[PDB]
Amino acid sequence: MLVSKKNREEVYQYLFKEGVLVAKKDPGSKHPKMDVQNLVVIELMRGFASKGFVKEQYAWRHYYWYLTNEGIEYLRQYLHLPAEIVPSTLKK
Amino acid sequence: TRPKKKKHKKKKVPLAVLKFYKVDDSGEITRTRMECPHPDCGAGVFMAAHKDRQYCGKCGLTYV
Amino acid sequence: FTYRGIELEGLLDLSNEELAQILPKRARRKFSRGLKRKHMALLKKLRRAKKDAALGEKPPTIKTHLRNMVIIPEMIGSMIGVYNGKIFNAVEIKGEMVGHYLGEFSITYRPVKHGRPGIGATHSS
Amino acid sequence: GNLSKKRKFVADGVFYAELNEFLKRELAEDGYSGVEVRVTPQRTEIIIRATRTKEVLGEKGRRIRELTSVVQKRFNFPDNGVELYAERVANRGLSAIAQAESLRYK
Amino acid sequence: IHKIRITLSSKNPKALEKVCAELIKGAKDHKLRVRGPVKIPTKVLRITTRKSPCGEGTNTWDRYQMRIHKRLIDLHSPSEVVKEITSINIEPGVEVEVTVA
Amino acid sequence: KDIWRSHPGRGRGTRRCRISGNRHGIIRKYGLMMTRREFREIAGDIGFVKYN
Amino acid sequence: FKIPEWFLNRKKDPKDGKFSQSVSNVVEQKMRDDLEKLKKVRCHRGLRHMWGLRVRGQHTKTTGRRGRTV
Amino acid sequence: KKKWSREKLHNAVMWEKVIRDKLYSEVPKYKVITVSVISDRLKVNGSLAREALKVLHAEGLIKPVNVNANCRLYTRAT
RNA sequence: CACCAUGUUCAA
RNA sequence: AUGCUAGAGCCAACAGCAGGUCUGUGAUGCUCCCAGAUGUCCUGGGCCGCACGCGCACUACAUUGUCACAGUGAAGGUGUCGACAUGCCCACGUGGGCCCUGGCCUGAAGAGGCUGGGAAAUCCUGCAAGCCUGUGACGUACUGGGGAUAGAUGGUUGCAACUGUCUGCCUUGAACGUGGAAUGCCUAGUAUGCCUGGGUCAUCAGCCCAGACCGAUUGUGUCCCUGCCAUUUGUACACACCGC
RNA sequence: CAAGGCGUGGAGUAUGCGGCUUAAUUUGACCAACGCGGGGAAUGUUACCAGGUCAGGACGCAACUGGGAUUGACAGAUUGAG
Repeated sequence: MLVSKKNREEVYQYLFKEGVLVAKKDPGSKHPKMDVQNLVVIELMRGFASKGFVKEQYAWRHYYWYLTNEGIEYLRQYLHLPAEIVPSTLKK
Repeated sequence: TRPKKKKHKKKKVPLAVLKFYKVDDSGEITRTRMECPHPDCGAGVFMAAHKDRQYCGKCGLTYV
Repeated sequence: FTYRGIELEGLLDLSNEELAQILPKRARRKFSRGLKRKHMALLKKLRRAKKDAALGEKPPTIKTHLRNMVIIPEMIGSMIGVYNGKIFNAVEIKGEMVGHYLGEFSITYRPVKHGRPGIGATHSS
Repeated sequence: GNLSKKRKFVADGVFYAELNEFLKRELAEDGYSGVEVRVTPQRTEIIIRATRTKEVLGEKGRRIRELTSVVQKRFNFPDNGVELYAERVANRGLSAIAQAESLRYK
Repeated sequence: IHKIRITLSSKNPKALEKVCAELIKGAKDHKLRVRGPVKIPTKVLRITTRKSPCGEGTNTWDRYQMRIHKRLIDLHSPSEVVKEITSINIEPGVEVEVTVA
Repeated sequence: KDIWRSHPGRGRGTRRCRISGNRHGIIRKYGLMMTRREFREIAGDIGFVKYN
Repeated sequence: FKIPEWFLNRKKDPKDGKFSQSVSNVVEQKMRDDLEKLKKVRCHRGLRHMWGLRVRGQHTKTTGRRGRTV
Repeated sequence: KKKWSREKLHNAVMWEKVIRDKLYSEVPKYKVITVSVISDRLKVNGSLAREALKVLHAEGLIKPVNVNANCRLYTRAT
């Protein structure tokens, strides 16, 4: 996929902060709340979903991705995050 | 049908940082290629020793 | 040569803001719009080729897709291979081509010379 | 302002239609029957009506908070602008959709 | 006592008349010099698509319509009084907007 | 290489259905941006009714 | 005679640059000149003229039929 | 192309002595006077017929009855 | 009570 | 107020057609391609290309008319990123503009500038629609009918106008003189005529979907033609008479 | 159909279809196809043709490989093409 390390890190920071991620199907844009291209977000979430760290839905023109337990564990391991922090989905 | 265009692959030049610095036990390390001057940190980056140019790549800048 | 009562001397020693007024409506609007990078690049390349082949021959054939482009006095005498979509037809740019585009001198279809109508050309078949 | 009345109401309809389509793809294994949208001050409430609220809500509201977040971030809602709710469909036999998906999964 | 315009609009005449009657009842509960529901001509949004997903058959046409009903109410009331009578919960689908000058 | 999706214009190649993503026969009448094929599936949920 | 210039028949006349009202067979003489100028160079419009086709972009599929059933 | 399926009228374009004096003499005694009746009775242009109707009505040898875009009815004065 | 002949092979 | 089901429509059962659509879909099974791609993007071209046959529509063949001036005088509607703009431009690290446009000014027009309104029963807009009516010119002549074709060249939309997007101005002035065999639609605010709005649309409407306006001739039946429904009847048909 | 009205068939164009030409003139459809695919395509639309890019080949396995797997690029050529 050949994503820059800072793009990987930003997408993972967002996906872990909010336990969910949304991405328009349009690949040639950049989506808000990120400086990362929608194409890069989609090509990363294909990998996460195939590894099983993300549940993927596609309704009209949008992808909705939901973190899994394996996904929060892997993102902890990757972003080096303490067990103190859990996604905003788990905050309550 | 015409021939196929090759995909460009890097030359795989081994150990370039060695030919970068000439080390002197008499004095100390001499750097063969000039560094590149920029407000963005290019003090460690080197320009290419082109026959007619000096070309910094991290910035994309060329002397003649 | 007398294009609009202005020989090549005046036409080349002119202004593009005055080419605007000597050219027709569509070229004038295309110039009012500030013609683009690829057109300026092709003009630069034509200067290159005319300086490359100067006295004892004709300039080399410069290949372009720019059928969009107007012909101007600065372009007179050059050999431009205009694209159809299949081949680069070489075009020696004369003086009576000014204002027109390059797509008017590169043709995109082979003239139609018909054959036998064959089945289904009527209602008797 | 910012929108005609014609365009505001047609856009409300398109918004409801996208909501419904997403939700019927997302909650099909769970008895999703319908959705109501109530634009109220302080909150655009969205009431999901499903057969099995026990599983339209996740492990400790996990799934419904997922859906709330993802709707916020899809439709660009001002934070604290939408709240999703589930409620058992009163009959489950008067819902063609809820029975169509039942027969589907059988 | 300040001039107020409550504009209501809906794709549901039943749910619109319910809320307009509710607001008139509230504005007369402590009479606020109400001028009753001015009925703006209903907006018919007509969309006439072709039935078939492919160009085969007699060209038929589905004629859909969306009727948008709009009712005005005029008051001479204080801000929080009118916002109270408005905040008594409004039916779904009805879009209510208040203007003061 | 940043000529990838750099077609300069805007038109019936950028107007894609908000559901299908298909550019053929879209209904952009009220900002609807549907395609005439998906509108006949969605209409009742938008609020359009077939009266006459 | 105070007839304005936007009223005239040749309004800029390439090869001359002058504005004149071509009249009484200099009309088709100038038409022949303008077709000669456009057929000397291989301008598409001059080519259409010389092949006897419909210049200025019509559809020559079913309209310029001109008899000749086959 | 295959085709699947009136001698000309030479009407005087300008007046002459005989036809003009005949217009003066005879026509003001017609029951119905119209562009067409004048043109057929004198073999004269329709515009000359309109001119004649106007002149004769002006200087009194004919009175209008129903003048309009369609048939311009005049009649003999008395 | 003018005249009104015909419809390739398997498949349904 | 009225009396074909009041008019007009919407919805419309059961069985089917091997009717159309896999090119509407993140509808889809099997199958093919899959990096020198049948993915995708970009440039150019093509889809429009013309010895011909056809469907269909627009314009006509003129005086119940064409042009010129003027008058009277609709209805449905649409309209300013809530996907685009996460852009481009003017202005000044930031505002305004992008849709429908009024009024004023420049120009012969096309059109362009200045300045305002409208997220609209509020502004465009009482859309001062065309047909129509009044007058004048034309005078039966392929004609001031017809306006196809073509020439020089001024705007506009657009990143881009060549194979002319549309459009201004002068010029050019074709066939067509009511159309063979044949054939379509139609029963009252209907046919026809005449324009208007919306869809498509950055620009292109001779198209479609609707809207009014002017407004009838005939018929109020029949089963002759072409077919439909029902009963009776015959049959060697059942893929069902395009049968055997 | 009868009584009839407006016509269509003849003319010129607009457009769809067949045919022919073409690098390609993408293509479906033949009462119930032919201003129909809301298909009025300058370009993206596009499916067709001449070229040229990019991978947007997940995930797994093996190989290579921080005594560098790979990426991006100035300039001169090349290219239609900064």
